Amino acid sequence: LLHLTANRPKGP
Amino acid sequence: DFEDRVSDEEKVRIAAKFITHAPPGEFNEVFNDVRLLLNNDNLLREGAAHAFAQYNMDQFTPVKIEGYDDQVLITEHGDLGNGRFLDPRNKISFKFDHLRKEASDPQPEDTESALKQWRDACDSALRAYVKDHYPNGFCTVYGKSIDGQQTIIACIESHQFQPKNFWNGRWRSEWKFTITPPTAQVAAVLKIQVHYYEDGNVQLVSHKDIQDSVQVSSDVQTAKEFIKIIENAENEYQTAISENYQTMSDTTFKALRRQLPVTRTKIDWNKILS
Amino acid sequence: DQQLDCALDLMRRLPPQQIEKNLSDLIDLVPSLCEDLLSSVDQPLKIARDKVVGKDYLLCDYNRDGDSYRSPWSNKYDPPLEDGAMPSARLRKLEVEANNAFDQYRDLYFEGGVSSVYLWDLDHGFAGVILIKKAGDGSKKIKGCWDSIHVVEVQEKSSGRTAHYKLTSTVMLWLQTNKTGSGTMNLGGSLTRQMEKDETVSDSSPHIANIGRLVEDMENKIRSTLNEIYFGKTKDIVNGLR
Repeated sequence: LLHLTANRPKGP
Repeated sequence: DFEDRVSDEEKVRIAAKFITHAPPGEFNEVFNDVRLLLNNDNLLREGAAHAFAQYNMDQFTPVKIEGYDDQVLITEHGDLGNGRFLDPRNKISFKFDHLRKEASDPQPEDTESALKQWRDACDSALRAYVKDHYPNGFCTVYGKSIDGQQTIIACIESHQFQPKNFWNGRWRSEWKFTITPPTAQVAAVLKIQVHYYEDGNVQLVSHKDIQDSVQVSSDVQTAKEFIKIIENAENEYQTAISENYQTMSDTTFKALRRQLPVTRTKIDWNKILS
Repeated sequence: DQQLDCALDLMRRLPPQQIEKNLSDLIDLVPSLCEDLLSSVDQPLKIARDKVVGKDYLLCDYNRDGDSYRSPWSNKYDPPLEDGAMPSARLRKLEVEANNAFDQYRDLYFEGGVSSVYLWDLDHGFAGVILIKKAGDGSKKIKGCWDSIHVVEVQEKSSGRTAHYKLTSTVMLWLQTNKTGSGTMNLGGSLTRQMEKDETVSDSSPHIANIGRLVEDMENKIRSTLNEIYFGKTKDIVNGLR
């Protein structure tokens, strides 16, 4: 499965 | 802190827990995930063997036995121990590999001559009921004695797996008729699970408990009355689920967020800053 | 090493009714993935109270530092932290403006609920999360809740005339009823969508305006896809079982 939230920017 | 570390016993308990919560039709994917996360096949094989069997019995997994036309449900009511299960329609035991979902080594199994007719008559009525009411459903009917009461237990399964479209669903229902002439107590639980996972994870979990009664008489006539009660409750359950969907749609969901602001147009983001 | 891939795959399959419990179980299962899982696994939003300003704010991993959380109103951590992560001074000013803008957006679309926005500096721009939570009133014996999580990444150019925006948006929708006809019925989970585009950045089209349009367009879209998936697709699947 493709994980869209894994290509988000990392937090502070 | 090190004294509070997660033990291997706790890791495989968690592994086993995830496995029993796999959605219908996705056991293999959840198993493969858990196997790679635990990274200890020996520990997995030992500490999660009970969970593989529990998944299949919980899920009423239907299995084809080589040499017999009808599929049989894997349920707790059929667990004969030592990895074997009862097929009460074909009066046989068989070995079941819970990982590969494969039946093997069918052998004749002893059956009390008493409940033969009553179990056969309920099975015959239920089979026609299930073929009429489900697209690809399967059922298994056990006849046992729990305490002093001669009990009929009817299990129905129906699933549709479409993983290339990112969804699976399963219906299960389990009906118990405890015979206490001239009546019988009817207890049942109906279950639905649906999983949609294209760019998301949405799941329906539903169950309904049934309590009814029925006058009992001949084996053939009581089986007809049993199936009439099943049909009525299952039709009613399925209708109410669809009415409830409609209510959720136009009441709760509509109230959570509007489609547009009262202006009937999208926001002017320069006026918002003002 | 596919453990993180397998962990995310697992969270796509285990019942979303137990998201919080399964994430903590999953971190117990593989502690080395904790930081990656906390940043990539969306969880239901929790509400906290900014006692200084008397306002509610929303808790997620992006405004967390250790065991404390940063309020978007006061810019302070609770429990207090001596050197908690904070946005730069200029970014903080944009963050205040964003919180005001999306507070109005919240009132316009949700007529209630709570919002929070948190920004953080990046090497060549910034990122932020826009959070909205709205619980249903309980009418007709239905419990309902909505969580929005919008994560935007903004890549700025030396020329300052154009910037690249990437939006990853998740809406979690939860509904449950217990009625005599349909028994217990829990319909819950989430959908995620992504998009990106270059936008003009000008005095008449500033960052917050560009982000707000992207978020509004995305959320209107996800609202309609939740309607389709929840009350169309999963219902259709139920009726195909019998």
